[PDB]
Amino acid sequence: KVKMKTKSGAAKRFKRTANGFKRKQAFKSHILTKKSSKRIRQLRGLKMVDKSDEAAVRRMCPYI
Amino acid sequence: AGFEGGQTPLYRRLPKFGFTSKMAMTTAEVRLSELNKVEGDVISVATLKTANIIRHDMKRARIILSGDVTKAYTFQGVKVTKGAKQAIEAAGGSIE
RNA sequence: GCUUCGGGGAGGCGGCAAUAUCCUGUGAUCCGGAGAUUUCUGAAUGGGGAAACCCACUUACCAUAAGGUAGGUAUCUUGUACAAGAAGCGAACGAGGGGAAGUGAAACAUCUCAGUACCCUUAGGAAAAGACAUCAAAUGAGAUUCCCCAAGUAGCGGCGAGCGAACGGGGAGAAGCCGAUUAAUGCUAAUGUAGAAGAACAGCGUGGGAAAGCUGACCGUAGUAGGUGAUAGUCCUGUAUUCGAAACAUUAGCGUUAACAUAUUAAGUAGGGCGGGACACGAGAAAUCCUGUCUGAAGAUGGGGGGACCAUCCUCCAAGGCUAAAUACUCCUGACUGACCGAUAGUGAACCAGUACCGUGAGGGAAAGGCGAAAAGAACCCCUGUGAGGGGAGUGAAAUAGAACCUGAAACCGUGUGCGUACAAGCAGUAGGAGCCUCAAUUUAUUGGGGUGACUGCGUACCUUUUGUAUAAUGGGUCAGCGACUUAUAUUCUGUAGCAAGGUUAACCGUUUAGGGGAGCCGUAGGGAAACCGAGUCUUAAUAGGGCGUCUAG
RNA sequence: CCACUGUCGUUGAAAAGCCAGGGGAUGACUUGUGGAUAGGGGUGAAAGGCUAAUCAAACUCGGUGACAGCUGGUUCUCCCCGAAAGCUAUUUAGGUAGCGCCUCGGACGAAUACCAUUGGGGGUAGAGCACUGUUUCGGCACCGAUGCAAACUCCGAAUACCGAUGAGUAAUAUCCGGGAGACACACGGCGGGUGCUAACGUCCGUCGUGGAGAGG
RNA sequence: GGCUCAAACUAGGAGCCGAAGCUGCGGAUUUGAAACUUGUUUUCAAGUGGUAGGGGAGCGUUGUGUAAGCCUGUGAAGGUGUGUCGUAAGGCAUGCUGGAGGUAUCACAAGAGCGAAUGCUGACGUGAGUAACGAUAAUGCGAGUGAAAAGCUCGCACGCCGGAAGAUCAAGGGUUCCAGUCCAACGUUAAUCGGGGCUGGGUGAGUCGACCCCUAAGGCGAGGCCGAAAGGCGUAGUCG
RNA sequence: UUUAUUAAAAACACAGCACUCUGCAAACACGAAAGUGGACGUAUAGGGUGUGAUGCCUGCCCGGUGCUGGAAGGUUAAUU
RNA sequence: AAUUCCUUGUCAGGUAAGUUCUGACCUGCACGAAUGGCAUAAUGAUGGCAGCGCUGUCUCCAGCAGAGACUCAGUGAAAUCGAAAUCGCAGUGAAGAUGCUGUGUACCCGCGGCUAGACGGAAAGACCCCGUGAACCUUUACUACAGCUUUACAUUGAAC
RNA sequence: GGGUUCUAACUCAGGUAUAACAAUACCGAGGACAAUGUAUGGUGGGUAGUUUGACUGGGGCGGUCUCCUCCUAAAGAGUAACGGAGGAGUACGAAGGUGCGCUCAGAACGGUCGGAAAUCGUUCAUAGAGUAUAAAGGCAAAAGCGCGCUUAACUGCGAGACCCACAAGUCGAGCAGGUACGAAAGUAGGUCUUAGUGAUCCGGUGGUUCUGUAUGGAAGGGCCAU
Repeated sequence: KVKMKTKSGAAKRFKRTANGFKRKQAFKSHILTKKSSKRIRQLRGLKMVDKSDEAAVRRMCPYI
Repeated sequence: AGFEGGQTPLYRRLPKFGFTSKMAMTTAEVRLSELNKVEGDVISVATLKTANIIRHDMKRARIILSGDVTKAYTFQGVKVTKGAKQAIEAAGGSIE
């Protein structure tokens, strides 16, 4: 039967936590010599998805 | 879904990360409170499947401290956390 | 329309659509089975051809004239110049050979659309597939097909748009063989194709007519059927129930016959290079399958697979053939149903519709139902042209039910009555307001209802679109009818109800909204990429710090 | 057989004609009958001509209910509330998305608004020449008189903004979630840029009104 | 309009007019508040302009159950008036028409509401009794018939064509041909007339044409060649 | 000759001229191929292109891009 | 100049007067030799200019003839159209008013003419812009493919 | 590792028979060529599918598009125009850290070449200089200028704030570890600050037990850095 489809590229970017979604940060893939060690430190790891982006993330990933 | 008027969308601005494990899809966590659906005293993977606690395609199960047990149980082939283990042996069970 | 075998029992010679001659108990019409006849065209088949036509040849016979009767004469395939087939048409579903684009990606080329539309070949009641050179990795299972899950998961993917499994679980059905083939023939049983019987209501009042009203009965294994002059279990046809077949068909069982088939374990095969295709899988780290090209084994001391690849282990034996069911579908036959339509609806088509009409053609493609219960469809008279049309008469319950006929709306056009209106400037009304006219009460011009509206104040339509419209911006000649937020599934939130740390089954089974079916799903725990750990966990050398969680209702 | 000129006709007698004239009229002529070439194809003494009143790609059917950020339309009633025409981004600019603004529900409860008193930072209006410039006169670049400036300041308000305390009044503020709409704004004041201190001009800021508001 | 010790202007002053503002009176309604407490009642306070839009409460229509009910020939639905009731959508009653059906209530489901879309179909308006009546070759009159004669028939006269507007065919059409009869519609008027309606009749071949024999272009084409399939080509021939 | 239906011309064609291709299973064209046209022709022929009776005539440029000839060198595919 | 922008170039001719015409000059924006140059008899419903003749082309229109128009009888369209009790002017106003303000004028209804307005009718402007619209055409835009061509393998062999 | 020859594959749109077309046989001419299949390079508007931006006092043309400084900007922030003016797309292992030390520009006077201006001496001199660079704001504890030693231009992080639709961006005391300088208290996570920049996907590299499709590996993937 027909079902809602997940946006698979968004499911590759967002994961379910208890009260929201987690994600990695941008600006860490390349050209990193010029960036300060503070930015390299702090752009590492997870952030939460912003509450303004949360409805879009729920629309894109309706099963995770 | 996923469109912001032509600006590169959020999911495409962020990076992909992680990989999917196949072990996680056959590991199941079992709560102490669900144990009342077990028929008998032995708590094994087969018995957890019979009680419909875990899916029949699960290969292994973990017992965690979520509720509380009411009777003595015997655990054979399931991993039990430290809190769940002390609750089991406080309620008179055993782990092997 | 002819014969016959059955049925049936009084009418009948199909409809518009009657009339005439007639037929029918010596059994008609009618219904069912079988048979005979069956022009010409069309696969069209003797040759040709502008379909329904032209022209033949030949065998036997008859005629004696210029013909007649009965045949034979297409092509291709398979068998010994001879016999048997085929051909064409026609719903959907199957299998196969070819295979788009619009569209989506907010452009577009990879990709999508989609292996879809379409073209082409060819079956059968189904087809295809099918018995492991299959999966699995668990304590292993055990062909194919279909359904519910697994799961919008794992993956694939300008990692975009999208595409999208499998393992395994629950079911339906189960089967494995070496001919599970086809076609006749005969018995046996059943069915079908016409039929037969089939209960029980009277009186009174109303009414054109009773089935409705009142009173009192009766049948019921038959009471919500269709009709009948209004609404009938007892008026008719029916229904419940019980039943018939000379003949032929079909289905199953047994026996016989004749046609075909009947491998014996599989080499130009597996594998490989190159180019493509299929696999959810777009070359990707790409297994597996197919093959255009070029090659090319081992051959049970062997070989295939287990997603690059190697080792170990497990499993299975390709290069022979077959095989029911569960599954797909409706041109159709029967029965039954519908919170489906009711004449602008429902089929395009309720009616002489794939018609009229339009087009060279392929093709497109309408409109159009209703008197009355019964035609009792208006004898006759009158006006008129022996016309139309009408008025009497008559029929009918009703004729403004009179055939263009039920009802008979609106736009639109008349006729009659009342009031107003020919010195006055504009969205035509509204708020006042004199007069006149008309009905009803009232003791008699006084009110109240109705029509009209001199005169006065105010007052530039509606819709849409806009910053803003009387706008000289859009749209509408008017009326009547029709005409636009739906449906299926997924998902989220809210309400409500049942259950509640639990809730709920799906497919299926079922004597079927019950009951069963727990597979599965959601909730009950999170952290982390993951291993892993767990009220914690991740990062870190850190027990520090910090992140995300804990600190209940689904 | 043609079609050069003009009138007429243009809801025509005619979806290309009539009338008066005009050209060729033994030729690369005209014409009958049959046949051939078919759609990205044909045919073309070449005009993209013609291919059945259809041609820069015929017609019919099918894909097909193509797509349409565009235009139009969108049908019963009453009650409550009630916008925006901004910011950011955008192959974006008349589309859309997040935020702002509306509504509904829930949580919370004064954390909000007004005013009084009070703690702050400022470089504007004004003003001024101390700097950067610019300017006139006198004496001799310097002295003295005298002006001016968005990108000058030795100075410097009012308002505004950010805090504190306190009364009274008030259908506050904030957060979580369901549903939006809107992202063409217009004018009148105020402060400016632009223009010409033009514009019912244009671009900002701020207030009011319209939008979406009748009444005088 | 008109206005001059103003009906102008300056400065005062006092009255009055003036809005859907405010007050008075009556009524409805949203929210909140003290209570027999779900609109059970009496009030009180603050509100009640509105597009996009959000929220709330209802009306009507078709259909299903309720309903083998209830109503209905002592008159259903529908149509057309009137009265009456509700904030509204709308309800109810009743006269006339109509002639056979309808549907309370509460649920339930929708092909559920139309003025616009240069919407679709039918009908009917305005323009308007207006333009036009189709070659400017042309008609006049006497008789006849007839309900009726400019148009038909007959007659006399007149006019037009006459390398046609006469005659024979082919193509194409298909009965239009001839007679009798009729005039509704058709004929751009009338019609007694007609290529209109109806009913009858009419087409005669060895020599005319076709058929037939023969072939052109060009088709089809045993075998044959080519091509995924479909098909394309082609020889002998066979058509044309 | 032409824009059937607003353009008849100075546009197209034309005899004539040039360049170039083509040795015959020709080049070239249709076609998937078979089969065709070219042509039952044969370089005085056939195709393509330009120009356009006739008279007088037609200058310079081979840098670019084509075409033709050449191959010393550099680069260079599958393949191996 | 079918080519010249400046430009009606200059000079000459033709006319009373000539942005056109003819001749010439050369300062050729921006001629030129087979995308042929310069000429050229004949020819052309070809272009420009000039004359004779001739005229209602005109000054300047008059008269007449036929067919309509007009009236009567018969038959009987059209597009358009929200509804109309549908006047001028100066203002106003979504900015050019029958409809709004003020004011002027005007008794009600035809017929023949007329076309100044009703931003009159007709055709969802073709100009212009816009749309991540279409088509067809072009090329040393991109990406492909047909065709042509190269080599390797196969068909495919032997000897020196 | 090439040519020459041969014939037997293959070719003939040659002749002779087979009625004809075709095929077949023979003869003749070619001949391992040609031709065709697969693969491959070139060429290829012959044909197909498409693209060919936006802003803009209409569009085109021109200009512009990201970042920094000043003004516009109305004394908090922010605030537009195809408004007025300028810069950036780097540099530097010292021009970074620390400890220590120092003070500039100009003018006048004196002094060999030597002046208007070189170097030297004196006196005035809050900066009229410098600050790697545009501008603004800053700068004496100098943030300006020298010398010694050095690698804190560290690793793990970070209470808390600014700014902000998001994605981003900015500042940051403090804590742990390892240091550099200083006698020490201490200072140091680059540079006086504000420009010197580019998400994701994809691919490469240095690491890492995380995963590893029967199992052990491996491939591939993940995580950290680039």
